Amino acid sequence: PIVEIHLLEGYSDAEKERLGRSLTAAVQTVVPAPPEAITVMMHEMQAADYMRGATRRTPAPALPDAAATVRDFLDTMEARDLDKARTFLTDDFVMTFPTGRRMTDLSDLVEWSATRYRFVTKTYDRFDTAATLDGPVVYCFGTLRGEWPDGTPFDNVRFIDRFALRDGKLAVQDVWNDLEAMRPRG
Amino acid sequence: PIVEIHLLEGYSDAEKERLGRSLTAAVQTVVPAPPEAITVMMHEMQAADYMRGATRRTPAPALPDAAATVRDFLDTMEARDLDKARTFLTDDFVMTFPTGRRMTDLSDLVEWSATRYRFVTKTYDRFDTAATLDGPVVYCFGTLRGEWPDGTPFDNVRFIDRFALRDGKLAVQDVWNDLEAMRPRG
Amino acid sequence: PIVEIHLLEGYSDAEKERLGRSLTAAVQTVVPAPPEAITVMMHEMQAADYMRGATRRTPAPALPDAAATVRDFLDTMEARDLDKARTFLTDDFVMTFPTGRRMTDLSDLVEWSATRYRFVTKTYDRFDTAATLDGPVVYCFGTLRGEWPDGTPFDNVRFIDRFALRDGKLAVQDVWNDLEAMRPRG
Amino acid sequence: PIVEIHLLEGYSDAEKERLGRSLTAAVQTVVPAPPEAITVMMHEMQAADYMRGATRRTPAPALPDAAATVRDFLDTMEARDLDKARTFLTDDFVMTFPTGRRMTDLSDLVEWSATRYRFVTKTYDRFDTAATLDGPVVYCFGTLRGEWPDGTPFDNVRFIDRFALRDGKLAVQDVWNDLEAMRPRG
Amino acid sequence: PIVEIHLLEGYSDAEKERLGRSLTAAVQTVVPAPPEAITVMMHEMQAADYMRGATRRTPAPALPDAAATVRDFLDTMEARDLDKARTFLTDDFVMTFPTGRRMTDLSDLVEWSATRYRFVTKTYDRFDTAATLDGPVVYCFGTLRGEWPDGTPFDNVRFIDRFALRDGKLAVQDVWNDLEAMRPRG
Amino acid sequence: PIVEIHLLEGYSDAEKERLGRSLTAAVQTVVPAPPEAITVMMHEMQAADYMRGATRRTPAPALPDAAATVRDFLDTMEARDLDKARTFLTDDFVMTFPTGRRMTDLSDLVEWSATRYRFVTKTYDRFDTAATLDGPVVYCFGTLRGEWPDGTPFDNVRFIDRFALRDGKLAVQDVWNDLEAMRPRG
Repeated sequence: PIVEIHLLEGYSDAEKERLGRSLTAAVQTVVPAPPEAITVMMHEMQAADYMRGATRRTPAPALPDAAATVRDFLDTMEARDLDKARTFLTDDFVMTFPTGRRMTDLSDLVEWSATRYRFVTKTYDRFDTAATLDGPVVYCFGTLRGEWPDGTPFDNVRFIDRFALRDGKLAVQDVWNDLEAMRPRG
Repeated sequence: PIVEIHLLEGYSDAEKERLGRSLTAAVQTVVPAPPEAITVMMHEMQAADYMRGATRRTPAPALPDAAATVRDFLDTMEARDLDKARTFLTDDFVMTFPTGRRMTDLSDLVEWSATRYRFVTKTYDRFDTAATLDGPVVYCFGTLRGEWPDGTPFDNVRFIDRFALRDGKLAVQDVWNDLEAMRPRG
Repeated sequence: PIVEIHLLEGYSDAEKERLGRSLTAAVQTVVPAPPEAITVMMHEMQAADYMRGATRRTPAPALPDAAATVRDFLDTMEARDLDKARTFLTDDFVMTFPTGRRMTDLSDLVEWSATRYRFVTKTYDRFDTAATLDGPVVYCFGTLRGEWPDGTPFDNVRFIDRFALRDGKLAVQDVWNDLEAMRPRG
Repeated sequence: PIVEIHLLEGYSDAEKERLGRSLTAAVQTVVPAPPEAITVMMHEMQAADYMRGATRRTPAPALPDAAATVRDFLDTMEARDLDKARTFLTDDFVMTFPTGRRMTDLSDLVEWSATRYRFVTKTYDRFDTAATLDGPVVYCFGTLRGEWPDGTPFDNVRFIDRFALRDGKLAVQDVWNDLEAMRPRG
Repeated sequence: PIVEIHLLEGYSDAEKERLGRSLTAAVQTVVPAPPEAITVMMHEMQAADYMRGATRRTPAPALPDAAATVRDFLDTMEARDLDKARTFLTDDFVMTFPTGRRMTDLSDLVEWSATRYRFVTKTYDRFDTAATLDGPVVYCFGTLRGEWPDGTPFDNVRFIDRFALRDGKLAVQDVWNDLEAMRPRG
Repeated sequence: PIVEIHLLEGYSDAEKERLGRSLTAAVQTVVPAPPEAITVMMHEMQAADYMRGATRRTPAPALPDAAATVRDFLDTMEARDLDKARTFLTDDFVMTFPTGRRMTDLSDLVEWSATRYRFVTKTYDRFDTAATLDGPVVYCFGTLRGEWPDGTPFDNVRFIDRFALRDGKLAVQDVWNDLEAMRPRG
């Protein structure tokens, strides 16, 4: 198939590359063509050349790459810089962790997790973005290395995180992992 | 923005609705417009009206809704009908469950899980589809109700599954959940 | 220039001819091309092939030719069939006649005009439609034949009417003419 | 609906705004959509990118806003600057005034109207442009203030003018008003 | 590259295949892409959906495949059916043969060639069509088998013909060949 | 008809003029419209605005005008500059001349033709280009002036050449002419 999209000028070459990959993948959820067979053409318009409601329109500035926002937030959390982490978040951000623990304060999380392990470090196997009609949703998964509270090291403990965004800011985090499954029981 | 897509005749009204929603969401990963502002127009062509390589082309039949394939497979598994379940799968299907247990045989899974709970039943909170350039990827999550092996009932145990597909068939399953986190320890 | 327009199926061949003439004339208010040089192409879409807001849309049924509505109302008024005339009108229809007389009741008009002439009959020289962003506006003009109240005949008395419409119904009438200019003064 | 128009480069942002409003209104004479629902996209082409008859074409320079030409001519006439007024006119310009008086010379008009009032000054309620296939046609109307020949002042006397243009110049004027209707009769 | 063409309904699937191959080859005279990379999409319009000069237009019926017309004429000439051959021709058809002999009458040709060989039979190596802006031009070439006037057989004598057409009928024929080069000289 | 073509930026105004004439003529092999009725519009895209296979693509640099390449080679051959002539040619270039003589070496040709005439000079009546799906093919024809080996002059001897190209270089030459037909026989 061939996809054309009409948009106002002002998007970067990198924003366009994202949009083009995104449209190409959307086609592949219905049409089992290889990416190589799918064309995306973008038609950029000056403000004077576009009109809706008999008025000119001003383009909404692009959203940031949601997957990179998510990675940057989780990197900031591993560096323990909470002041910076809170800048990625909506005022009503909610996280849910294993056991169903629901928290709204990043410091509540740190208290809670101290009892569960000394530290943990994420290795990422993959980021997937799920385009929805309420904006993008980010899934990332891979493995954890760390130490149980007695200093015993572990590695390779599967994890997965899900983030919902709102106007580029993180609004909901959900977390699932294999920690309780691999924890030693004496 | 306005999206046009050119495709050969032969897709159903329902396949088109999927493709149109999918393209609309793709736009929203970069352009923070509301769905209401985004138009998708589909231009359908008879075979005589399309030519690539100076030849007519024959359309690849649509892929099934991946999320519905996934739901149907997991429903079949809850009914214990393995013969039917295997028809959803590629010959090299691989599942990975908590602890990192890797299995290729649906009967291996049933043996293994019998030791972990009497039964479990999924309530779905959400299906998300992640369009990628290797085809769609399905994420679903919600909660489990069941009984521990001693007959003790539990409900509301968070879970998440991830499926990768290949030409409409399920090729990779990954599973993460809160069972070991909620299991009673005596 | 070349004009394309994308619309949902359901318009008649005659509604399309109106729309095509209308778009062709719009171009000529800025570009001094002859009609012969201007192309209009209409792209008709089945409901399954169009999507805004990730939903299908249902086309608003065409407006009637405003100039013909206006002619039909004025013909009905010349036949004195007020019951039928009132069906062309909005509930708040207002007419303004020479001297600035403002009336909302068709019977008020008949009372008033009886003192001004025995009868009058319109010959139309032209109908012009003014496309605006509040819908079409109709101008028609030509001459009147009739009799002054003493039975003296006149012909060829210039007149002009202006109508504003609202959802196909007549909402405002304004009238200007040469009657008082040609009336005999003894 | 969605309207695309293909045109050669060289039109101003203001000429485009006129053309876009004009096309938007044309749609509304048939399709009862609100302006807000109607999109106009203009595709501008360099000369090297357009070909008709296997040759490049040179764009006809835009027509001036006909309504503004008309206003400027009538303002010049109120200032009594006939030398400048004649520059707006075709060589065969014809005016028709109440009683059907037909004149081709602006000085003939001034002679004639001196007997009818001392002076008159237009207040404009509205300009409407009627796109036709012989070019734009301008209608304007509102009220007159002035003095009858005995110095008696009047205000609020309804008037309407109609202009036909030809290649940007005024070619036909028609006038209708309430003066004879409001003139005092002693 | 991607080529779209807009045309009125009424062309056959075979006329479209010709037009699509023809447009694909035109691209390849400038852009060194393989045919496989070049897409042609044809947009067919009902009469009600197309307008030029504010009127509907009626499509000119397709031209026949010029190469097949040429082959059919030359086959008819080999069968000696002149009555049928003349139906392929314009009233002013002109042929030019080796030595520059110019003839307008098919019977003149037969007289002339009788002195040159007993008979000759064409084997075609290729037909090429040259799209020009005065319509298509056909070139065909291959070899001749026959007998010199003394009954001596020859084969494999190179030839080439060129035809210019006019509204589907043959208007000019030019011929060049190796006969005089291979004729035996005693 | 109306033709649009979508291409990457980087073609000259002259390459576009060729492509536009070429597409216009292609239409005329099926649709008997005059060139004046046929529109070609070229849509040029920046690399950031085009994507196939979810990657940006780099345009293949234009082919040179094949007819001009052919003329330049034949002009170089008339000047006897073989070193320069060989630069127009593929490594496997093959020429076939009257009698079917097949040669791969430009010096072989010069030896052979010395026995046939003192010299010859081409006057061109026409170049035609035949767009095919293996690239352009060039036909040129007109007349020869020269001298037979005894110094006797001739003029006006019809000739025709055909060239097949490959990636802009000449790959096959075929030649047919009236020399043996006009040679004097004593």
